[PDB]
Amino acid sequence: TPVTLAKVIKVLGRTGSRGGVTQVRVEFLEDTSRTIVRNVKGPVRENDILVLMESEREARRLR
Amino acid sequence: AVPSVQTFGKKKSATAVAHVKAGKGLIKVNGSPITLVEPEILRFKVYEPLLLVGLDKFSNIDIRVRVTGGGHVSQVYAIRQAIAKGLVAYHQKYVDEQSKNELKKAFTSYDRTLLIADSRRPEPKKF
Amino acid sequence: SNEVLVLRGTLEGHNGWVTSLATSAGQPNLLLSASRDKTLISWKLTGDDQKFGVPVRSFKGHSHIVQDCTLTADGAYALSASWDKTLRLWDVATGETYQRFVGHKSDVMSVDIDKKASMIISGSRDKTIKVWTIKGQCLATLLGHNDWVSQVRVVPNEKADDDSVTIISAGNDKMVKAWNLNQFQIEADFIGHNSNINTLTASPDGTLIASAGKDGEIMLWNLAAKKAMYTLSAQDEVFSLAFSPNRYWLAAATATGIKVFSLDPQYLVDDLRPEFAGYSKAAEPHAVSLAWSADGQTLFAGYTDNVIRVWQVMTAN
Amino acid sequence: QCRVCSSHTGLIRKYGLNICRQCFREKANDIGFNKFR
Amino acid sequence: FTPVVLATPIPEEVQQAQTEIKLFNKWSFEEVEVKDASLVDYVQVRQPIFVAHTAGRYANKRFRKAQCPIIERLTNSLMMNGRNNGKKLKAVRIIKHTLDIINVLTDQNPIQVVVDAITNTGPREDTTRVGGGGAARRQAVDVSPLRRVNQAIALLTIGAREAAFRNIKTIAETLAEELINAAKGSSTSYAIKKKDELERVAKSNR
Amino acid sequence: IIKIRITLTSTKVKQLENVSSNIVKNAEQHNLVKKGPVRLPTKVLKISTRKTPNGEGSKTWETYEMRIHKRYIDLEAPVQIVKRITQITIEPGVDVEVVVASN
RNA sequence: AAUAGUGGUGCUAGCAUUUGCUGGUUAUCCACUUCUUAGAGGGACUAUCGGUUUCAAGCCGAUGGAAGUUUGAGGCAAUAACA
Repeated sequence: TPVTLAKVIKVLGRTGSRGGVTQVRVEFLEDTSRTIVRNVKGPVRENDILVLMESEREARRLR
Repeated sequence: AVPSVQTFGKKKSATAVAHVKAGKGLIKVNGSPITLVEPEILRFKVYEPLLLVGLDKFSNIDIRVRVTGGGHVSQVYAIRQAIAKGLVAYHQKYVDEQSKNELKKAFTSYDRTLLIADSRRPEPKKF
Repeated sequence: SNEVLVLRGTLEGHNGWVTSLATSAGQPNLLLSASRDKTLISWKLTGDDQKFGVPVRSFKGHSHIVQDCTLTADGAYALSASWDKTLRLWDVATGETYQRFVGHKSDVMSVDIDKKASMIISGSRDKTIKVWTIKGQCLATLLGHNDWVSQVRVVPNEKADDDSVTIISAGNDKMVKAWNLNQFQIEADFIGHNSNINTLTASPDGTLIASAGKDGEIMLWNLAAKKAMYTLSAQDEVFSLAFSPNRYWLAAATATGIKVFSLDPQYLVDDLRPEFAGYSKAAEPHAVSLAWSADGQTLFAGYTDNVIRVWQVMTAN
Repeated sequence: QCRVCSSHTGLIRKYGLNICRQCFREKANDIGFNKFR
Repeated sequence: FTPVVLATPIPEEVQQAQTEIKLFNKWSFEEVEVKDASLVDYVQVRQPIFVAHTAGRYANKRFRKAQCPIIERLTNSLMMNGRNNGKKLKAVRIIKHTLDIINVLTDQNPIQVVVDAITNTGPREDTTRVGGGGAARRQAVDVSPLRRVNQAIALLTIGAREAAFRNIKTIAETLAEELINAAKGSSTSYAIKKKDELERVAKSNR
Repeated sequence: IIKIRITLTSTKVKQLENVSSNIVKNAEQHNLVKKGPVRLPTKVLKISTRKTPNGEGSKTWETYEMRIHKRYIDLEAPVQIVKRITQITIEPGVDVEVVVASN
């Protein structure tokens, strides 16, 4: 299966109608030069492992 | 005369005084052996101070504890507060400190609330 | 050739800061140690360059910071001066103290014992000086200062007990006064320190009196001429002091390390400066109390992070 | 009894003082009751 | 191993391997098993346990929440409605009557059958919990791992209540078959077949 | 020359440690046998009453308090020693009692 | 501290008995305050280190600590049309 093994680097801020989701900076482990953001929902901190499917199609920002 | 000390342990207004004496080794919970406490599921919570250091240091001891107060659940927590801190008074009056700290480190590595009781009292309502 | 001091051990038995260590003249195998954390700890000097073994006793009897501990030459008893107006007469075997004291209004700051074992002097932070019996009775209060007091010292009477005992005090009014016991009187007024006097010790001969305060003004005094021979500027803050018992080396415990001098001439042998880890460099730990051997061949140093290190006086190569 | 201030009900029968509670709030000081918590 | 005696007549069977580094009265913690890279950090609290009951202080900062044991967590979730709020002693009776009925069902480690089970049931994708501002839509989103474990365990639990509501079978009979169903990827249990269809429409919406 | 017992149950705690001090003062200047002032658990009074004269408005209440402290001393003395000193330790708000119970 | 409690000395019953573990109560008497109650004081200040920020006010971790969410909860505090 196409796994996407990811590691959060920097936290940026909550965004949303309620701020229920958070935009962070995440890194890919298998390619350590992948600077990309991700709209992760939940309590987040440094140094987490992020399962993921759609490796490219992601909203860079929200209203 | 005999080496003898007193400790006590509390949880949620439930006290448990302890009398330490020296002898073949009898552990008396309010006039009964310790292997008969009625919350049968929590029977091993009282075994935890004994089953951390080995069954060795007790052919020279005698333990009589008695409790008041609390419910049927807190008194299980109260007895193992006074018992576990009851053993160190030998080793802080008679036996040396290197023997003291090795089990001091052994207890508080496993349970901070085996030595220090909790601090979570209740609260008044609609006032 | 010279006294180099290599690291010989490390003690970890406290969680305050140490306040006074104490060695026995008779027994060379133990160390009395007091600290800020309301504890008294007596050690076992297991000579080993990996550690020193056993803190053989603990003494749970007080309620606040203790300041200075003293004992006998052979190691028979022990005394303690904690901040809550309390003085305790300890044994050395069991832990059982004898009698508490009701005599002051402040922190009892410094005490001392005569070698004849009859009187115990006490200077406390309520600008008064008190003397006590062996059973612990009041004899006479003593006034004269107007600021606090830090250290009081009895003279080493090495002249075969020729009725010569006198008490020298480290006040807080930039003042160093000398107090007789046999006639109960002021003896000499020492003038010259410009700030808060921090520590004073005299020579092991009882002849050369050193005094040094907050500015780092090591002002030497004599026992009889009582003059300002040496006025050393330690250019720092010094906390406590150190005299080699057998040799003629006088040392000081500054906040910036550990400095040592010879009597004559002026030999800055070493700076005893230990090593730490993990610090922004405005945060290096430093010692406040230090002590010699019974033969001046080992030196102890307790620090703020509860480490007590030891060295040995071997010759320089 | 009806003591004073349009009350014969809500009397404080406890502690044997028998005061209409409308006329207790203004008399509870000099009896020696005071609120603290 | 050398059963010493006291003036208390102590039974030997609480001293055989319990004085040895095996801790729990019937199982151990040598069996460490990592399946996902997310679970490597916090779920298997490497500490001993005997009864799975203590007064944890984890509810006053959201990451001390992680350090409580897994077995303690599942018992906490058994207080479900206005009949079992506070019957913790009832719950631990249920749980210690379930590992026995696990291992007699042709397997090797009763604590293993749940730690692999939550690997499947941590939902890798998600919807969003927003309408969208009139257009009640569902946009691109993913889940934090510490949030992932929370809903992972809880949906396994709630299926067992109606599985044991009003039918002859007991709770321990439900929790047996549910977790071994949850142990593999079968989607035959309600503990699985409601998290799956969440993820399938999440493969649509985004 | 009889064992006696004194009680004092007052409500001004500052004006009960002056009285209990001068009780043990003049007894010890005559050095009688005594046992120290045993201090009992205090008693509090309370009455909840809602805070409106009429009834029209939101609802929470008051709570009033009154504190009673009580301590007592046992004593033995010749009667001429005690019958004078119990008449010079008066103070308003303070109650004094003598009990000579020797059953 | 017989208007709380244990610790013995006893009178005293069991006692597997055999050293022993449970009892015995007014007054058998003495010695005790840890638990208990109430006076007098003490103790925490965000302490000490690591990050972060105009390096400021502060906010996050950390180990110690009975206690580190204003330490937990209350009491007390007047501008106004409910005639």
